[PDB]
Amino acid sequence: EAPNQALLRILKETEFKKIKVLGSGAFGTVYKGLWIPEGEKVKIPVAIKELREATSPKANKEILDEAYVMASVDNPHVCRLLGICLTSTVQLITQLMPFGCLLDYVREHKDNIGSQYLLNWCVQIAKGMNYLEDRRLVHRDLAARNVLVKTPQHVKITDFGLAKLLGAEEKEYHAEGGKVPIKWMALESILHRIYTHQSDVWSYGVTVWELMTFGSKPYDGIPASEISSILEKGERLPQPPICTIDVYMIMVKCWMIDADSRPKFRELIIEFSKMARDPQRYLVIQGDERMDEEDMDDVVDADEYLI
Ligand SMILES: */C=C\C(=O)N[C@H]1C=C(C)c2c(-c3cnc4ccccc4c3)c3c(N)ncnc3n2C1
Repeated sequence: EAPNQALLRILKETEFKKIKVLGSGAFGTVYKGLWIPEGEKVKIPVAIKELREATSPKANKEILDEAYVMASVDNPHVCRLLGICLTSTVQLITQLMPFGCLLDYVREHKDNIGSQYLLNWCVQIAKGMNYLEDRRLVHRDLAARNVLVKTPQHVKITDFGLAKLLGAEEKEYHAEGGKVPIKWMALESILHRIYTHQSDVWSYGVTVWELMTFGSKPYDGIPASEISSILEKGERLPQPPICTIDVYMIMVKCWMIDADSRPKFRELIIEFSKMARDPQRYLVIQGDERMDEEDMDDVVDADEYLI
């Protein structure tokens, strides 16, 4: 394989100002704040993320593994690691995405989201995933909760805690035990713990279903242990109301038993771009046609602060 020359930036604690808490949950604890690289008259809004646990050595081992992957990606639809802060438990720093995750976004703004925005997000998520496929990255946890919203018109993929790099001739990742989002992974992943770029496509299919249902829960009700038996009977997630058969067929295609028969990310880009050019022909939404701080002089988004 090729040598990974990504730069792992280490950030002084004195460089972070106005750290205010952003959220807490299974993702740990996330903070909003400002990163002021010393000297540079720039104030970059950031998000800081640690662990809702203890300075357990194993926690830092997995933190620094997500750091390794996120430090190695550079794409307009993938979140990049700005750096890490070497406190007791390692903190991961990234660009602040002010509108939060796409999952909570579609849930809160159901009555104001048009087909244009929906289809555009589908293009953008597939562009980031296609980039990850170029970098030989199996995300292994694609889901609406793991897509951040910079602006309503610009979303990016995040959360690399399960991501794995495949070898130059390695085609699959065989895993071991551990909590996995079963309602998002392909059948072969649940049965044989096999992960590929085509299993990520299955996860993409569920993620798209999440957007078209405006944030519904996949297999709402069914416990996790029945999913494998349900998918083996041939059952899949239902057609969302706003979804034409054209769109729902793309979802179904992501859920083929044959992983190689599922669409490739580069194709999902093409198909959704076509649909995004006439969005009302493919999504039917009622009313579609009709759908901080005093430190700002030197604020610069992370996308405009380059090495
Ligand atoms: C979708 C549901 C949800 O509750 N999202 C919140 C939690 C997260 C993790 C988050 C981040 C975020 C994601 N990934 C990172 C990787 C390394 C370092 C830091 C992060 C932070 C986030 C960001 N970056 N901006 C805005 N809101 C964010 N949330 C909310």
